[PDB]
Amino acid sequence: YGDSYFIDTDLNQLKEVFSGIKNSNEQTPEEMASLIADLEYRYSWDCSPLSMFRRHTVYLDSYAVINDLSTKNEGTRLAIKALELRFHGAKVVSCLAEGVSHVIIGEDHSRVADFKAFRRTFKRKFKILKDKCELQEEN
Amino acid sequence: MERKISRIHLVSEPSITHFLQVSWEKTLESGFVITLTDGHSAWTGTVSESEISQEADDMAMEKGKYVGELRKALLSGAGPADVYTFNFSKESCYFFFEKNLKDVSFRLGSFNLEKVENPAEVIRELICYCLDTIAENQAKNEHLQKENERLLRDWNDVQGRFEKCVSAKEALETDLYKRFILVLNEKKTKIRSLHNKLLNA
Amino acid sequence: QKENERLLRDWNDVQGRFEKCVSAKEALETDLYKRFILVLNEKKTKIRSLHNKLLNA
Repeated sequence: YGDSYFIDTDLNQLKEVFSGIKNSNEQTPEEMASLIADLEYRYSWDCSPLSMFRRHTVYLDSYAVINDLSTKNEGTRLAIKALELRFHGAKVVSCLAEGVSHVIIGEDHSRVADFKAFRRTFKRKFKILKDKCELQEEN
Repeated sequence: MERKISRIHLVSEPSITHFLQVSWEKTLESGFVITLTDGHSAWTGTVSESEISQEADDMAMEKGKYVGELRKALLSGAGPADVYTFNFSKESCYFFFEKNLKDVSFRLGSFNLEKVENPAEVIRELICYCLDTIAENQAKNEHLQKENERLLRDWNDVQGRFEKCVSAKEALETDLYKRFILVLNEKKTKIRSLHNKLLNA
Repeated sequence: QKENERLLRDWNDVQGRFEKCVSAKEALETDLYKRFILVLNEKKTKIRSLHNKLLNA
């Protein structure tokens, strides 16, 4: 590819090798999400400012009833929350799940009732909320 | 049918005016109920038909203009381009409106009003209608204000997050660039070292 | 009501461009990570072969 096996790389040759490699975005977002997560763990690349809304372990309420993936009501920013949930590196999850570790009250703050009602089904508690600051507590 | 809050102030008396409670037939050229009240007496009324062609030879308008003429005579004030007399013949319980154009005056249609007393109840109904429509308009006002400010804050938040994301895509691009560069540099260092090790016999 | 509609459309267009920029970031990160993964796989195979030949020595 032009990427040597002995002489080190720079920005220019890395970009040229990458572009020479075929454009590679066709798989499901979650498989490559896990791949990015694993590479960040192995290579200490979790330090990216983008690392908390696109790949792994965050919960939210994007629906008037959770476990009901079909209800949608205007009057809040559920769409914007979904649009954000695909950016930094925490997984799009707004369904009753057990293995999820992060629960975050959404911009639709009226669903604190729903958040807590399905929190009983959850094994993780809600934190006092604060990329990482719209209404969030992943710390 | 429909009541409308429109007071065509009668030149003959100020204590009575034709409020609009129009029960319009197939056309306003046809009869409909107009109730004018005093507080001491009330009067409904209907318009006699055919009163359209009387101006047809007079000013030579076109058909259907009588419908708009009647509607704007019923609504508050006179016609924007049609002269009307706003009064009431209490003696005969009758209303009339004018129509003049092209250098000659003429007499438009008229209301053959019918006297129905007890102005108290009809005035109560009219003022209740006023209060209720004010209340519904205020409710629409406050709802529109709420949704407007909600979309305002939504717009501000999405602007902020969009700016964050447009900076961040290139930020992570360059970060991943340098990260891959250094990782592959270390891989090449390992390859060089292993080559040197293999060089030995 | 007019202010409501104009702010609705402003929020909608900025959320749409937010969609566009977020998706562009996703695609760019996907490309970068995938191409780097392929290069790193080549590097690791080369390192493995070097280990094999050094063992054969």
